[PDB]
Amino acid sequence: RMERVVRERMTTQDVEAITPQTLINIRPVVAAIKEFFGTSQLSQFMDQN
Amino acid sequence: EEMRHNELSTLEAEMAVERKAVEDQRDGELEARAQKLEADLAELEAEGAKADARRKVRDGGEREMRQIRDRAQRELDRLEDIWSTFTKLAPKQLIVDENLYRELVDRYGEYFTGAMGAESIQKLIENFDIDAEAESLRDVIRNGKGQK
Amino acid sequence: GSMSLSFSDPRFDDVKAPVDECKDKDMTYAAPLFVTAEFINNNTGEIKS
Amino acid sequence: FKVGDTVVYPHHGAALVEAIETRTIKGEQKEYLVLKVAQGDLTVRVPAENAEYVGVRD
DNA sequence: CAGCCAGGGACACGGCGAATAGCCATC
RNA sequence: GCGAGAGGGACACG
DNA sequence: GATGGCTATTCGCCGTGTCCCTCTCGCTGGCTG
Repeated sequence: RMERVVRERMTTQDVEAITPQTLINIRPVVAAIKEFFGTSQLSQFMDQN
Repeated sequence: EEMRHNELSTLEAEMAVERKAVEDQRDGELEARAQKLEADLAELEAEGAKADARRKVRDGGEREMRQIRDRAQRELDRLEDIWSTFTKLAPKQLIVDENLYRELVDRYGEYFTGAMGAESIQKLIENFDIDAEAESLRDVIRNGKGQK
Repeated sequence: GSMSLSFSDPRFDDVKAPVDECKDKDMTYAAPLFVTAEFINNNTGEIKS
Repeated sequence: FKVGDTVVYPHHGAALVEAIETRTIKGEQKEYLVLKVAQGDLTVRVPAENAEYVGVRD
């Protein structure tokens, strides 16, 4: 998803005037991590008694 | 269909004038083609050329004749489609090819009603006799047989 | 094909807070992730990291 | 441009050049000037032949 | 950037019922 | 004071 | 050659037990100062 976003915003941004820090949008990756660890069918609540 | 009945000859006669006019256009194109082929003839026979060269200019002119008369045939087919639709413009039927329908309505805006969408289904329901079709189905069940 | 972007050097920092502290304070026990980029240009030629 | 001389690379601005690298691409060793701006936090590497074309200047 | 707005495909089976597909018959 | 997901208990061997 | 008209094949639609306990999470994007 992040690669989709970065390649799409590459066109709009003018060349020789932008940086990878300005290209990479990290919201989708952290969102994917969060939605895996939370509310997923394998990140099960720990069964410790 | 009322208008349909009568126009069944007047509209066809005007349409037949269309057929004649477009066929005359076709044969005029073919005559121009034959004239340009005679051009090819004399030109190549004189213009420094090879035997097969003038053979092939003749062949190309023949091919041009062929494509002209073919286009004429295709537009004649299109005419036939218009007349087949209007003659067989039975109600409660589906007409594909939006371009076709536009042709009909601009040429035959009257003589029928056409629509598309839910409101078309509404109109079909309004102009639809329950008793007539019920009696028809009673006849079919009483007399028919099989899948029907 | 006028440019390209690449990644490398996946590095993990030390965890922000220890295990019991994270369990108590509703904090997710995570560590920051740092990845080095390389934004190569072709029309003019330069790589950005 | 020489090592240790502060240079202006637009649009970012001031930066400090670390060294000249001769890494090979297509079998040719290129004068890879490598330059760093603290604010941008970006390693700008360019051949010295086309340095003026990109616009880097003192 | 946030209040307040709003706008891209995976292991199931079994049975029932309708719409075709393919093939022999006749005008 | 709803939905999804996960785990779990109870359910004839003549 | 097309409508009838019979058998076969796809292809959708419908269904597939009851009761209870616990836990955790709940969609994404733009204007603008």
